[PDB]
Amino acid sequence: PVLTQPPSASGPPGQSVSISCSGSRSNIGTNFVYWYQQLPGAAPKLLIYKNDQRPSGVPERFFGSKSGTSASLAISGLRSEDEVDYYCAAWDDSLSGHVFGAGTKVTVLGQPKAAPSVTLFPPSSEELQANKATLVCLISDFYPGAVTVAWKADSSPVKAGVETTTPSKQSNNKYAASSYLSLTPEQWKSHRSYSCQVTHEGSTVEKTVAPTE
Amino acid sequence: VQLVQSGAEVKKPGASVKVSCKASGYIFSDYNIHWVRQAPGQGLEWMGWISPDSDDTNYAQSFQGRVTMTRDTSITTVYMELSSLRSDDTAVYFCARSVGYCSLNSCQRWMWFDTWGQGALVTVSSASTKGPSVFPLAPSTAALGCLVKDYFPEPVTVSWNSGALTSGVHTFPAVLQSSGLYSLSSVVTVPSSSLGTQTYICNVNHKPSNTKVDKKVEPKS
Amino acid sequence: SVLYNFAPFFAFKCYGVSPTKLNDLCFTNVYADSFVIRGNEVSQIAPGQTGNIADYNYKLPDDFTGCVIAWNSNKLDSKVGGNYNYRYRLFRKSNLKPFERDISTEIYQAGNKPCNGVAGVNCYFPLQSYGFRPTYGVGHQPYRVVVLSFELLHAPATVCGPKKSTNLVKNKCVNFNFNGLTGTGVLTESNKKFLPFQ
Repeated sequence: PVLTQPPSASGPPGQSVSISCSGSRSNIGTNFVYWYQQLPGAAPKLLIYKNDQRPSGVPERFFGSKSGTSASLAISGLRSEDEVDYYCAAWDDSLSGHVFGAGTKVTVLGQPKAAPSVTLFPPSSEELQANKATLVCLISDFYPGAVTVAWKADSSPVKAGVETTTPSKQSNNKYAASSYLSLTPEQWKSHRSYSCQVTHEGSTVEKTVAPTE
Repeated sequence: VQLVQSGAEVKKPGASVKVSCKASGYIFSDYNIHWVRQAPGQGLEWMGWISPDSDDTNYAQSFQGRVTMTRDTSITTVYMELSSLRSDDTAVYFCARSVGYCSLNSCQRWMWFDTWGQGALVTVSSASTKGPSVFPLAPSTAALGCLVKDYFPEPVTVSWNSGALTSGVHTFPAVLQSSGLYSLSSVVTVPSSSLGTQTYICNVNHKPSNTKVDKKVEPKS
Repeated sequence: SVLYNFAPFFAFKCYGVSPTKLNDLCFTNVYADSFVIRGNEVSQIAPGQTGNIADYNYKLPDDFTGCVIAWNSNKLDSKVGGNYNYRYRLFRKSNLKPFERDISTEIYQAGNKPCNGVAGVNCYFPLQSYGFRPTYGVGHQPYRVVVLSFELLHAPATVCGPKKSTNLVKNKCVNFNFNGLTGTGVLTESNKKFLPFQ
């Protein structure tokens, strides 16, 4: 009886499109279905209550209705300021608790490709006195994300304590990625050339920085 | 209405935390208070309502002992206790205000969250309010940045030349480690011919640790 | 004596045995049902009278051996926001017979399509919350309604009225009445000795 919602939404501006929020048997239709939204970094609000009337304070753009198990959210025209995170809210009697959908992300169907830049910063001479060593190299000037970062010791790749994370959307409409590798002084001083590499449509950039600098 | 939230600290698993939402600004005998947790990567979760005049509650089949819901009519403030925080319990606890009494099971179909106010941010890790031990960085258009390591929890701020220079500083996501520590390295764009001729100092401030470090970055000698 | 207070009564005139004669007659069993209805639906419950809120809910027939007593009270009955606890059946399958009840959390159909998990335009909910708010009119106010029913000539009677007691008297013959023993004679101190069951 879990609510079924797509993780992402493909909404092209200029024309109407319908999105579905479905549950299961004796999950949708026996109880009213609500539409809820939340601003990123702010408290949520309500979009459509009971799928009957549009509440005051909200522009009449989202149309709420129920068709059996599937609940549809009909929209008319897409705006740049109406990109709030949409969610589906419903009540089920088999759980005695509200069940919420997976959440649909609306993205306007952008940015030209640019050459990536990778700069590596080795630790200074004071980290080896404390018996610690980490390697940080930044990846930027790439769009979109979902890039892969790897570490090369110029003899064989090493997969031990490699830290990678999902890139975040920059305020300048870009993507930036940071990679880390915390190692030991036995391994940090083992080789005289350490590099980190990334892939970008089949192209790679290798920056060779010696530990002794 | 005064729906503000009280601050809470990050606690390791093995204890309990207190999350409180202010209930003033409205009558406590007619308005219900609902709590919704928002966790990334999945849907929202909903665990029970309260009746702020007597003892009445209803639980769902997700949590039974981790969430204890209380009320206070003399001070008009509700207190919620969350025990054994984890990745499942790491969610934004939103304080929601809804009209209706609803001490039964057939009334929740007609309810809706009227107003959401000041959702608390709750986190959990073995890492305590420990302090950083960051050492200066040796660098090698060009780019220059300063790192921060073995610090917990988020967030931290970065300043270049005591905050007098702006170069489009953007925060970077970190990776959770086995012991538990964040990692941030803010990198600004610098000219290739300006690396040691112009001074470049980095300021890292840790608000939970209440310590300030100001270490310059220079190449090795 | 607790039936002549606790706010003035909206309807205390009875349709059977008088409410002032409850002491005069002993009953076997008394039946009371407690619920709150709107002020506009008080006139619906009556001997030989029904409407929309009365036919689809509990109905009071012409013969009841009892009547209804209702009063106005707003202490925990009306909410300034919402009141979803008190619901009324407005779309029922058929007529609701007296001394019967039905509860359903499932949607009620109104045509030929069987709605047993899917809804739409032709299918609605049989339940609806009451409009109990102090900002509304007098007829929208909630009223505490209780109905008293008496069962006679089927069992021994134990719900008797409160029979009062008087003071002591000595050495002066009156028309006494000792637990139903009516007689005339003096009241003197007895030198006899009884047994506790006598």
